Amino acid sequence: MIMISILSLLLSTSVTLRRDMSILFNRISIIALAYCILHDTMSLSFISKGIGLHGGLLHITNLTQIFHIFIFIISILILQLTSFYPRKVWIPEYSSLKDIFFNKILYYRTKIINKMGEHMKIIEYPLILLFVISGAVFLISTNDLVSIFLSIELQSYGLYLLSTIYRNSELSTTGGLIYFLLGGLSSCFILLGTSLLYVNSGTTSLDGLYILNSISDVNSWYKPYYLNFSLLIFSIGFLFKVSAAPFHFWSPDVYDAIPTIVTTFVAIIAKISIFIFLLELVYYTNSNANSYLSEFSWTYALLISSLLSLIIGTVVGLTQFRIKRLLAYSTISHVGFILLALSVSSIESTQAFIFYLIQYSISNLNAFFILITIGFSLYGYVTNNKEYKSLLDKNNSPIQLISQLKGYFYINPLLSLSLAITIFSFVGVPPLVGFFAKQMVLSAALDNGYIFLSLIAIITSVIGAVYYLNVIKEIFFYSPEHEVNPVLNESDSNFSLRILNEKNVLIRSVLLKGRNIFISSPFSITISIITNVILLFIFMNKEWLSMGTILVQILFSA
Amino acid sequence: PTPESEAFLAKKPQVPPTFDGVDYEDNKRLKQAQDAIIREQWVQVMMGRLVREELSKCYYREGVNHLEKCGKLRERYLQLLANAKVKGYLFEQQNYWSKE
Amino acid sequence: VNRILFWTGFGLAVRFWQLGIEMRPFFNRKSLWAYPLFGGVGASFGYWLQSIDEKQTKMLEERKQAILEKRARRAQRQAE
Amino acid sequence: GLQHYKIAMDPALVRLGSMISNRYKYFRWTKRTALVSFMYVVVVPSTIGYLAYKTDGLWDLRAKRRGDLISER
Amino acid sequence: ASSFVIYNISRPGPNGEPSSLHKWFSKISDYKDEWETRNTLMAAALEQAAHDKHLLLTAER
Amino acid sequence: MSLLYVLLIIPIIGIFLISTIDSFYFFNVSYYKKIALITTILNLIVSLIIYILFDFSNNQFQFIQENLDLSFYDIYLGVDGVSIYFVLLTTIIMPIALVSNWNSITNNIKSYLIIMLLLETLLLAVFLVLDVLLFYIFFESILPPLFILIGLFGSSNKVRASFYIFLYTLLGSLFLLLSILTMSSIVGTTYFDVLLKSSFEYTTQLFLFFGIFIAFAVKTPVWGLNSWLLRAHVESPLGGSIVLAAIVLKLSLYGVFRLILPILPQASLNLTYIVYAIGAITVLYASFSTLRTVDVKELIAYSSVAHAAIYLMGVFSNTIQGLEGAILLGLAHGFVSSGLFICAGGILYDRTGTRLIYFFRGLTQIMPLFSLFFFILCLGNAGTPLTLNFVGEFMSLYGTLERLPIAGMLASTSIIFSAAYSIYMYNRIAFGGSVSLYFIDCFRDLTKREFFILFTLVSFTVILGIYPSFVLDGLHYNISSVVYGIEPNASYLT
Amino acid sequence: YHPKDAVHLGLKGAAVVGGIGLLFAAVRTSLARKNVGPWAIFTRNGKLAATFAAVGGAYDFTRAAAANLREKEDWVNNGIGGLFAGATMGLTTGRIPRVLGFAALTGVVLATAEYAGSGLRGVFKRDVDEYERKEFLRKNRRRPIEETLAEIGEGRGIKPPGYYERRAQRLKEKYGVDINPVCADPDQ
Ligand SMILES: CCCCCCCCCCCCO[C@@H]1O[C@H](CO)[C@@H](O[C@H]2O[C@H](CO)[C@@H](O)[C@H](O)[C@H]2O)[C@H](O)[C@H]1O
Ligand SMILES: CCCCCCCCCCCCO[C@@H]1O[C@H](CO)[C@@H](O[C@H]2O[C@H](CO)[C@@H](O)[C@H](O)[C@H]2O)[C@H](O)[C@H]1O
Ligand SMILES: CCCCCCCCCCCCO[C@@H]1O[C@H](CO)[C@@H](O[C@H]2O[C@H](CO)[C@@H](O)[C@H](O)[C@H]2O)[C@H](O)[C@H]1O
Repeated sequence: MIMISILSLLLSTSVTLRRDMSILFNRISIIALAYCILHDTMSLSFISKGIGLHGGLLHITNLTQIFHIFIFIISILILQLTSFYPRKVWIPEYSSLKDIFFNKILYYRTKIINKMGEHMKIIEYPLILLFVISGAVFLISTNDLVSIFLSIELQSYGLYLLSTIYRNSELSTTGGLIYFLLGGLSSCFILLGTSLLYVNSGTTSLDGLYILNSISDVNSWYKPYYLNFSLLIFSIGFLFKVSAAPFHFWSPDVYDAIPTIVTTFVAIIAKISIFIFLLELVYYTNSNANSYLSEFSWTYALLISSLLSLIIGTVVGLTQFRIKRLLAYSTISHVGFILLALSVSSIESTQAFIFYLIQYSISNLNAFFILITIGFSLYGYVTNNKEYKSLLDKNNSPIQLISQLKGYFYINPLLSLSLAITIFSFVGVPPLVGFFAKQMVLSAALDNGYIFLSLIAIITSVIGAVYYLNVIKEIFFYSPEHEVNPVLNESDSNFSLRILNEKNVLIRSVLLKGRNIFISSPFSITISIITNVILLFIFMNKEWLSMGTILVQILFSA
Repeated sequence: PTPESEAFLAKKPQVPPTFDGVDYEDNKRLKQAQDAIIREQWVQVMMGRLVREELSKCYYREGVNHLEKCGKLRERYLQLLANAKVKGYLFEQQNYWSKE
Repeated sequence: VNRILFWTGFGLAVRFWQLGIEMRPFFNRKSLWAYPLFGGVGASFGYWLQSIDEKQTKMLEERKQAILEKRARRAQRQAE
Repeated sequence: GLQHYKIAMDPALVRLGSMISNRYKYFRWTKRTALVSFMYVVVVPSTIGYLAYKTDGLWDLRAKRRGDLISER
Repeated sequence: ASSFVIYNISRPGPNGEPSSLHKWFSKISDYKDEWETRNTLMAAALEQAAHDKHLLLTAER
Repeated sequence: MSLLYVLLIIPIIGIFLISTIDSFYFFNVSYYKKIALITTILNLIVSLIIYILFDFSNNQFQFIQENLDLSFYDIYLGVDGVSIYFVLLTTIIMPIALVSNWNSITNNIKSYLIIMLLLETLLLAVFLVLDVLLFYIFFESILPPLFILIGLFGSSNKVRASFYIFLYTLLGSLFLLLSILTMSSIVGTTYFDVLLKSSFEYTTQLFLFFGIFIAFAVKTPVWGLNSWLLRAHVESPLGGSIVLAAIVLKLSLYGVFRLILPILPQASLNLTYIVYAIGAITVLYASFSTLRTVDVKELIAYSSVAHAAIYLMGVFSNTIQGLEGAILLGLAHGFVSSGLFICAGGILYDRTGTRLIYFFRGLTQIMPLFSLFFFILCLGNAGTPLTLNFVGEFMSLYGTLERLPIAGMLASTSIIFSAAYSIYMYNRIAFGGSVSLYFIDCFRDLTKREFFILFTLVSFTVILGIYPSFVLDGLHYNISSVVYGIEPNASYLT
Repeated sequence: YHPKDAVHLGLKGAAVVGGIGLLFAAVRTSLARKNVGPWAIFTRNGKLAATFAAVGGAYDFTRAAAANLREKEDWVNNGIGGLFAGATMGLTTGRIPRVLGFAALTGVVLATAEYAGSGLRGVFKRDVDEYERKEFLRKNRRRPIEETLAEIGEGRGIKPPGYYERRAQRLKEKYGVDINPVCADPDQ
């Protein structure tokens, strides 16, 4: 259904050149992704570690479908950013069912709603995300080396194109260039690793490699040393793609240069597919019998990456003053927790791995929505600060400095507490959801002997909490440098709004000021649903955690 | 003896103050064991309180002659002062000791 | 807690937060229908979570019995 | 917040307090500061701990009479 | 004055025979075995899930 | 529903009402304040209803609700005679905390009231939950609203002060998390009834102790580690300082009766000499530097360190007397420290706008009523008979001595040095010359608001100091289950 | 046990650790922004490689030495080699406080890494039933009185049945005084 969607949307956008026709193609991309959710939802009526499909080149798993649907919904939420205008005009005179359904409002909406804004004009933007999503849901279900390679390239190439799609920004084109040139080298590593697998085993099928590793794991002419050496090169490429230290210098630069709409998608979607794929590979490459094979375990690179990502991600973030560079480093410290849970392969670590990935993808999404909504909010505000004057791409990334968020509590108090509740979840303070994720990862590590890494993790969590509090202190501890626009409320400045009826006859005229312009409902509702999930998880934890306990019960079953 | 008060029935332990032959996964029995040890230790220390109250009256009754007339009370009180302390149950719950 | 109760309230909480983030007034009369709609969606999602709960309980029950056969049957074969 | 009553704030005393509140920014590791920082933090508490270790359960006065000994060990 | 008045009113009496208020008070807060019956059930179930979480988390790979 | 959930929901209902009245009206801030204060009266009303129905010698948790719907994280609310008085102190203190700071907030009044109503929920929870992982959840949920209570309504050095308490309390609490996680993995749950049954091996208990003690030494705090308190308990608003000292300081006092005494007894016994050495040092070094403090509010904060050491040494005595004296001195510090922050941070700082003791002198001449209450509060801080503080110190010191006689003798120096700092501060401000010449104009004496919150707090200290059995009767039976030991002719009966 | 040649092993760390730092100086020269030349790796960045060589040689040698001196193999030696490593780390910066600070920071890590077990490689597997091990430690609620007494000892309020008669013996053996408390009652 994702493939029928790309071809149909491609044919429609191929015969049109109209840019006003982009908002509607993004709405259909949300409806298209809803049919995919109805199909994968109905494909969850079986128990199996896996079923090889399409000649064995693909597999389907209960963990595979759940992640396919999670990917589709995370995609439907980012798509809303390009499917609805940023601000709306609301009056209590037009707020009932009869009005919103049978009456209509007419006013000059162009400058209020930013109708010809950049993010509302690219026509291929809904299509490019759908080709990234396709590579992600193929990588999850790959049973062969070639399939892995062809899927990772389908996802990687579409991420580069998304990062270059603001063609008229020097920043965006620079970032896409850095991403492609460092991403291409990462792909050589992934290709080198798979090639050395087939060239020593004669097979491209993962299950055959799993059995060749299964027969070797027993406590003479053909030692299987290649599997752990091949997979260590192989994981180096996937470590770069998820930006784990040491291969992390690219993410702060690319995530800050490309537009914020885009960095929502690029900074979430690639980790979800890469981390789910690695988990199955770690489970079947385990050495149950302590032999010489486990001394060269490829999982050590993930243990060193996690250790380095915990330190680098929390130390280097202390001196950042740019919010998107700050959030890029915060993601590196979160992959240090995801990577530890993956490295300890136990029933408890996998359940904690599954929870951490889903909840972090959900919460960092709220951190991106809150940032984009605050940027759109300052349309009715003005500032005289000399430093904000010199920022670049002020339209593609409206909020760029952490000092532009000074006194936001004074402008919007609950938007500030949504950003507080989300940031305190990154810190890991109870009763917030992000606590219950780090609790599980630490308990998994302690139960299985990773006491040394746990103490490192809780130390860096104090260090990483320093730069999170600097954001909170900046939004609440000071007075804003942003003042209301004086012209919007001038007493003489009003815009006339006409209430019609079904047969286009005036019902009422109304006089409106800038006080009648608000955030659009798709953004406000999405923020409130996730802030509430983070704040109220302790009262709604059974279905989410039980899904993970059942999923790891099958992967480890028998 | 003094009639046993009505309030002295709802709190009267029904069980010997021990843990021998007490299943710990049976919570009601285990909690009642704990309660039975706590109350014996407390009755023992309140027995000293009452003997000490009698000793006090004997002391003021006899004055100079307290050194000869109140020694039986002295003996009982000095026995309770080393025999009885409220030590809890936590040690007895977590250790089994036998005469052998 | 009751799921139908928590989820109905969760929908009412989501309406209050959305108006607070928009800074629009809570409780204007011509828009009060939103609270019933948000609550009804909270009721419905939760009837769906109760069906999820029921099935997960059967599965975890079965698995804890299967792990109690594997541990049992292995001990049976180790008695030789 | 509330306006307070008029105080002849002393320029001398204000800067004395401003000295104390900011004092720690200027602490240095010298041979003198290490000596005090070593005696108070290590020696004196180590000395107290040693006496606390060697006298633990050494004496009990409970119920002890003449002919019995305070020492329990 | 209030302390002396209330204190004299609430005295039990020569030998037993508590007041109507006293009989009311001890009645409402009886809970003769109601706490013990409820805590015993909860301890049983939380012991049961202590065992069940070991079984599921310690399964053979 | 259980009656222990009503304590939790009322402040939650009160937050809702403060945020939804302006929608029924530009409403006044006076009506914001009345709602929050009424809703803390109701919690106090309910909490006394819970106390009338309590059973002073019952070894089962009381006011429990049978859940029988198990999940991963479920709230279990039980009240016990070792936790009842901590709950009562919380509910008596929080109305005075609101009344004390009634005219001093002046801005963001809704946010101020919503934080305190939030705080009262979380601090009520921490005494009511029946799990040690649940305990940790609420023991650390108080951290975000306190970062904002200090940075929005705090004094000049508020930013560094808010970072200090948050980061120190976050770090210290994450070593307690590792030990709780170990206990749960070994036992399978953290529900109290299943933990107290279980006995850990000595080496494990020696390593769970290192982890629960790192946290509580960070949260007592002991001398080497108290740099957050001397900032947070001073830069904070007056209402923040009352909660922080009276209530938050006791989270670790009550957390030793749950986390250490019943489940790690062999470790507690064999390591007590390390605790006592630390406790003795913080009785001296804190007492020595409370003499040389030129900030009045900082002098009161430093006094709390010396007091907390005496109760920490009491909870590690393995004696019924030092354990009850530790709860009594925790309660005693609650009322008395509250009053001295009301005097320091809420009256002199209201009138002078300074905390430097150099500007004060002879305040008896123009504020006789302030002097009377300031002296009674100062004598309780000095541990003088007829106050509840004296009883708590007498029983705390006795158990410290019976357990390890040398440290109790160095702990008893407090008797001398608490008196020396308390009288010296009182003599410098109320007495000590004439009305100071830095006071350009005269200063009014106590208002009817200032009189009646000091009078209320002082009254609790005296009547509880005359008849401590009001609190001792509940403690005796429940405290009698954290003592570890046997006597030869009284144990192992047949 | 089997003694180990400290000098040999000590050099191995110097080449192993120093070898890596030589690769770091190679990065420094490759990223030099001027025409500094190839031999600059041994002139401009030589001190970078020397400090790695110094730290590597001190650690493995001092640890292997301390292993020989104590006639044991345990987590402790990874400490001693660690302190002498951080000690050499601070010798370069020429500040006395950093010599102690680096040594404390360095040595505490290496002892902590070893005592906690080798985490960065394969953690040791006991190869036993985890369900039995966890379930035994959950239902091991009571212990033999003798077992607890060894760790804590009789006394300090732990007076096991018979403590007085034993105490009589203990005092008689040490002080040499027969215990005979007074009746404290003039009759019988
Ligand atoms: C805020 C978070 C709220 C909760 C979000 C998550 C709720 C949904 C979790 C559902 C997954 C677990 O719940 C359960 O899992 C198993 C295994 O995958 C699946 O179970 C399925 O397979 C079995 C086996 O043949 C079928 O007989 C059964 O009819 C079918 O439902 C379903 O998916 C679901 O019944
Ligand atoms: C308020 C807390 C009080 C308790 C803490 C202090 C208790 C001090 C108790 C001291 C007495 C203990 O018991 C006491 O041991 C000391 C040990 O030297 C003995 O003291 C004696 O020892 C030697 C013999 O070895 C004698 O020659 C010497 O004259 C004398 O010092 C006493 O004969 C004995 O009675
Ligand atoms: C986990 C997150 C951290 C936990 C701690 C949560 C703290 C929450 C604080 C309360 C919520 C915000 O509190 C909010 O403050 C803003 C300040 O602009 C107030 O907003 C109002 O302030 C003043 C009040 O006179 C008005 O003049 C102004 O026009 C208006 O903006 C809101 O009426 C209040 O509700």
